[PDB]
Amino acid sequence: ADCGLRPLFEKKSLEDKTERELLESY
Amino acid sequence: IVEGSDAEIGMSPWQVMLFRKSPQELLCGASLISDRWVLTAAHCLLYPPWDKNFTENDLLVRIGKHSRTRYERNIEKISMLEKIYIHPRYNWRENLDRDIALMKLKKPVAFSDYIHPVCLPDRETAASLLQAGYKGRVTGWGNLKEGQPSVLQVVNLPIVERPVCKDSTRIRITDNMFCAGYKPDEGKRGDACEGDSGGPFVMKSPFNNRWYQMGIVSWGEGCDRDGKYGFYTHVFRLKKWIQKVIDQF
Amino acid sequence: GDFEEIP
Ligand SMILES: *[B]([O])([O])[C]([C][C][C][C][C][N])[N]C(=O)[C]1[C][C][C]N1C(=O)[C]([C]C1=[C][C]=[C][C]=[C]1)[N]C([C])=O
Repeated sequence: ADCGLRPLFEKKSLEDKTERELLESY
Repeated sequence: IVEGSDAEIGMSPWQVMLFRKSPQELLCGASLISDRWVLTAAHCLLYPPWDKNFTENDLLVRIGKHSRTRYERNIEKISMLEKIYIHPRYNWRENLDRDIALMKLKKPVAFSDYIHPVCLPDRETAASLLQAGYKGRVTGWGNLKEGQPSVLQVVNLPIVERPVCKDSTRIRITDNMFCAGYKPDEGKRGDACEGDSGGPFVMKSPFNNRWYQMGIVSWGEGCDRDGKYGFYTHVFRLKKWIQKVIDQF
Repeated sequence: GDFEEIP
């Protein structure tokens, strides 16, 4: 459904301060 | 969390606080998966060894929380439980194998900006992501060092290979278990600590940009320690139990 | 105790 999509983040196309750290480790 | 960092507002709208009535205090962390269901460590509710045996009529769930101690007035949501379901095979006895429980809210919750469900993995997401060297995020209001934070803490730990995990403890590790942390010789550090249990271990799919809960803060022998790691319930593996109790009730 | 009373 809509799980895992933060209203104030993913929805707003705003990234959080360390998430990029994840995506980079992949 | 240890060597963590304050969480940005609405960073984990799924983090939930397990709070007891009498006496009013923090028991554990949990997660919102749907509007009436909450995930957590079974040990948050049942640990005979410490005479821990909580029942719905002893619990309340607090969703939408940022601040640990205060009553976040127009944000947070308090809810009562209808019923607790514990993996019938939860091994409190030896090594907290199957440390998972589901809780049912007497009434569902309206979602918002601070309250939102996390995704449960799927066979492929887990195969792609549950890879050694990859990172996940952990949240919780637990001890700050092996102490209590004012706000929710956060940290990013890589997945440690099975062997390594195995070679770090005297406990007996199972397949429904994974470990995470930096290897002592890597500069960086951080861990999960006491109070963080039932707490989620998420990851972001590079495919659909969704966040998935991969683990549940389960156990560990001391907080942030070299040559030691954190252990989390492997949620995909217990996935099939989840659905079951969800399809029945 | 360190906690704020709830309704
Ligand atoms: B949780 O907050 O309730 C907590 C998570 C913190 C551990 C993080 C470190 N990486 N888990 C626990 O407190 C669990 C449940 C009861 C004991 N326990 C432990 O982690 C034990 C080790 C243990 C015991 C039995 C079976 C497996 C592992 N830790 C200590 C110091 O006793």
